[PDB]
Amino acid sequence: PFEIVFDGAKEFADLIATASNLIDEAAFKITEEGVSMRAMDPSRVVLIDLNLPESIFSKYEVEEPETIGINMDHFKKILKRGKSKDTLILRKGDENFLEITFEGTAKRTFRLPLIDVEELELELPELPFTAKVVLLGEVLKEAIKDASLVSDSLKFIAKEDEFTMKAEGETNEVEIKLTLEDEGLLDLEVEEETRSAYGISYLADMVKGIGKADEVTLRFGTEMPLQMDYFIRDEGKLTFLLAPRV
Amino acid sequence: PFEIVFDGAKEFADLIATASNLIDEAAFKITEEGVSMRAMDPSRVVLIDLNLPESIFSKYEVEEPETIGINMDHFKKILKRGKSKDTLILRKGDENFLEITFEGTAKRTFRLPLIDVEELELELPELPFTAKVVLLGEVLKEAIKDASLVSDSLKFIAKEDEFTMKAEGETNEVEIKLTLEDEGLLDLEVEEETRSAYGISYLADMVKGIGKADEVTLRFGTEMPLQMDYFIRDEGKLTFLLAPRV
Amino acid sequence: PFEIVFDGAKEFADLIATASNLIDEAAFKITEEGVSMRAMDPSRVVLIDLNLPESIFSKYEVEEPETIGINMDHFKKILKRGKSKDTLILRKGDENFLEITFEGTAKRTFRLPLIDVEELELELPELPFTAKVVLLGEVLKEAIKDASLVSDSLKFIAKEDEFTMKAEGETNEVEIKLTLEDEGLLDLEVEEETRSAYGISYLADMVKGIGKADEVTLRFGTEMPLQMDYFIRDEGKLTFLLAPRV
Repeated sequence: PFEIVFDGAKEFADLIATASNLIDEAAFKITEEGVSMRAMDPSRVVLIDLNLPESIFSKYEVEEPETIGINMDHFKKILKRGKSKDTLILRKGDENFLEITFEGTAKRTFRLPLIDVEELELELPELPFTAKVVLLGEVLKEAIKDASLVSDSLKFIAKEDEFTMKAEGETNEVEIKLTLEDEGLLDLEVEEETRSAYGISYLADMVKGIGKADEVTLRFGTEMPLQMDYFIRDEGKLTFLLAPRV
Repeated sequence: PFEIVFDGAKEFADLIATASNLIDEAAFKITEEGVSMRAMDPSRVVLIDLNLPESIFSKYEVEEPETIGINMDHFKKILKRGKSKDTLILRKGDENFLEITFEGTAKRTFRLPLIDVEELELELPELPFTAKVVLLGEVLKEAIKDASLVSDSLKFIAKEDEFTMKAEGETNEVEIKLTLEDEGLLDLEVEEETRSAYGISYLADMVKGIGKADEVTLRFGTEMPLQMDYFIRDEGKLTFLLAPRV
Repeated sequence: PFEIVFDGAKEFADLIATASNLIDEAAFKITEEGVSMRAMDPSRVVLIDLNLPESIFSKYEVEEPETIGINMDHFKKILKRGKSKDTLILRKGDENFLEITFEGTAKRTFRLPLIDVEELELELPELPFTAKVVLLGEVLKEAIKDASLVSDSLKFIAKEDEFTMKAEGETNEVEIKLTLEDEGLLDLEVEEETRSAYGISYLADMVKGIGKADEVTLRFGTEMPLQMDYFIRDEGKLTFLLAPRV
């Protein structure tokens, strides 16, 4: 048993909705320090790490650390019914379902049966990112979108004072450039000229759920994975780790 | 002949659009006291009563009480072309069509042939409602919508200080609760604990055309019909009478 | 080579998008006085004339007058990615593609291969328009739309103090009337009572890309073509010449 409460059900729906983009099924670790979740897409190309500490919850009462299995699509169809000014209550009895409550103009309660989830325990090799990039969400989603007009894959090129996302076609070619003079670029650190490429289908599902002025941080290296971070209520962290196109 | 005028064509389109949800064909009684319409859905599960008195019309000139037949879909495709600041003019000559005019930035006139409509004359048995409920439209449409995630039918349960719309599934279950402490509940009177169930497909079409902050009144009894009211310009009344699931 | 710049990429996308409605392929004449384009729909029923003078461009640098061929759909899929506050740069090297750049939160560059376009040189017979009409875009698009409920074709009837767009059916009939008392009518000059008819499918594609409060001027004559003008930044001119239904 636990009772966990989040003010603004529509925001929380958005996290879940984002993770649901690549995840079908996930195991949620619920501790007193917080809630965490680690899953992979079906193709095992994307890793997802979600970390929701106590501090972003209005009431966090975990008596008996616990892991629960959740079908991510049925969870997101339910959360999508919560409205922006609703209070969300995730609560668990001695049974095997998640109580999901929206409290706003009314008390609306759903019961979502908890499932049995394959808890693969695997993690990380070398993480020698030689590049760090912070940009506005709308650049990144624009970039994924423009490149999709042209190609399968998008190449990330980080140099000097330049970050470049480039895609090329059989006649067309697109290229998005960000220098520190640009409004869309919040930060750029480059230990070494770095080139790498990623599947646009994957990138696209990663950034669907990303907001207007959201700040996203990318870390990557030459022909190695792409790490994409963005923060939730300043203390939540959603991380994607994307395999490169080789 | 008659000339009837309504300021705000888009509002009137909305009534008609709502009634059109369950009605294909209808007969409109046009008198000097007002306009009224009584029809049933094809399955004869829902009764619709619409009452539009003189007082909600800017000009109401009925010389020769008259009943006219209208195809409800062709009427609603036409009314859907009227814009919010348009003045609506429903006018009839000695011919067999309805003149529908929108007057705004321009005079736009449609002619809708009047049809021959089966005027079944039937009405009401016992109406021993042991429960009355007034709630915000957005609760009701949220409620119909959440339950549709789970089930065929939605059970209405009115007790003490509680109103409850509940649906259950084969694994999932949803429940919407309203007490007078709640913002969404405007009024609750319960002569006796009352339980009854309704088809969600029917409920859904009943509340599609219902507005944000609209106030809806429900009256029902145990295993008997559901009456749903809401008002139009404070003096119009649209009523649904819904057969229970038995 | 040339460099041409337009502040507000989304506006320019809208011109192009409008012309693209009837045009698949077009040749763009680029001179020092401005940019112009003349094309016809596949059915050779509509003529399109587009004129974009230097004065509507923030930077206009044409060294070597030049004509370029453009696939209109690939150009409009690209321009549709420019956002409202973007600066648009159309630039050309000694190669055979158009550089399309959006400069805003970032530098986004597309390369659109220039094509080979059938440059038919044909133009105009008698232009004895006996009627001139200026109206709000929302009337015209409403009018095309209401008539589509009823018929293949829309008849334009200009008299005294009256302009009338009328369509009739096999039971239904629609009629839109504009007199100088009306808000939607900005101007009306009638040398002679004028009647003519046009295909609604064509009209509809002509006015899709037309704005809320846009002012459109129609000139036509009895059973002769319809000329439709509207202006861009007060000095751009997009013209349609539509064959009548005979």
